[PDB]
Amino acid sequence: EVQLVESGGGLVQPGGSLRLSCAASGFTFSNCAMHWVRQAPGKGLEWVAVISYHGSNKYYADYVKGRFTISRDNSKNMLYLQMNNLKLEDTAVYYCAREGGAPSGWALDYWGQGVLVTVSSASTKGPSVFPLAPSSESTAALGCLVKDYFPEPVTVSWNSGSLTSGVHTFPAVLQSSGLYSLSSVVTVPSSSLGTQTYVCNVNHKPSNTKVDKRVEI
Amino acid sequence: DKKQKVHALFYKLDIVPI
Amino acid sequence: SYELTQSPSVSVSPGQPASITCSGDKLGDKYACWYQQKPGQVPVLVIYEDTKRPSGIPERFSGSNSGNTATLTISGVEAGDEADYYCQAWDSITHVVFGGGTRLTVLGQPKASPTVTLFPPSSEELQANKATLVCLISDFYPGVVKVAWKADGSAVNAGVETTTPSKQSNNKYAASSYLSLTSDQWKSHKSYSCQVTHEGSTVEKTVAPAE
Repeated sequence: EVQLVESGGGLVQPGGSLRLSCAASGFTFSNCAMHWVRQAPGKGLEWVAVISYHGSNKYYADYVKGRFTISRDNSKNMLYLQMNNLKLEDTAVYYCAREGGAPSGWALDYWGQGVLVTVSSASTKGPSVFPLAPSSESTAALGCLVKDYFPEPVTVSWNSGSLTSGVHTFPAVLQSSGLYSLSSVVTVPSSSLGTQTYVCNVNHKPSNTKVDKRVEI
Repeated sequence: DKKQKVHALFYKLDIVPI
Repeated sequence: SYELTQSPSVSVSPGQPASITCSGDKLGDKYACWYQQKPGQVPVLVIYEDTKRPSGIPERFSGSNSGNTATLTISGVEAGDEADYYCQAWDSITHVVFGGGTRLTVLGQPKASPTVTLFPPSSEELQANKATLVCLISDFYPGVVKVAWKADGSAVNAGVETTTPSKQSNNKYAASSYLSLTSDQWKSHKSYSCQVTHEGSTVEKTVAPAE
């Protein structure tokens, strides 16, 4: 029943600082060593750091060079990574992971869901949200265009999460502008469902943008 | 013995309870 | 640093077991682990201590380590086994090291033509003097498509941005393509079309500004 829930990602400028958090549950946290590992978008896994069950000994990858600090709070079942003097190449999804092999080698037997850390000199930009109305016919596709935002990620739900069947949120395109766009589509019965309201719930946390857009004819 | 040698390395790390 | 050499791409043919190697100097003196990462998912431990399986990992996943080579083998290969597989061990001061990762392709999966959905610009966007045409491409296999845009049947040369294909949950692929115009550009033609080529055949959708 182990769970590892992370928070604390977002956009930061070169030279800036950020703190990541990893909340643990479902196991005796204070008996386990804990790791951080990172993955640049579309790249491979790269170890960051590990900390001992009771927090004395900490070890770091060669690139950290004193800039990051791993810590834990065993009374709150929390694991942290404080990241300072960040560089563009530090952009990555950061995972926390439980250790379960030591002393018989390393084995990262459970991983958190990951949070994205974007290091960039560019400003955050909130998206414009436009309805994608059907036309085209016993089922109909309707959707929302999330246009011109920075950085990733954007999340999209439909009818506040009540609508999940037939929903497809496409990976974003990165235009030459340096801004992202994405679309999210839901396929529904045509005619039969005009008796239903359709609303996409777009959230772009880096820009403080949360928009609910109704999609009608 | 592989396990004995691996353990020697990890005991020096001192990351999990003994 | 250390090493851990993995072939970036491995393909397995129908009926064969998959075999994924991982080499490093002294690797046989260390314990190797193997992680499976399916698209959009977190890594999952499949082998540890060279040969051991966590609970809930089927026995058709086996691991070995001898000489300088660790090997992950998968019998009874299924389409669901397509994923990136990472080996891992440690360097000279016992620090965790990962291999480069191997992407596993399972051959013999059936072809699937793309579904193509094309949306015209919204009235709201046109009121802002912009006009983005959105062409969504889903459920194709294998994952190679070419996307061409047309204005009144003539090839568009500017304003097009298309994603790389990305693996869906069902092992099929999806992509999108955007034609970003101004409202005036949108009104300057009678029709625009998104045309997807896949395995020598094409699917085209058209929209018209004048209703």
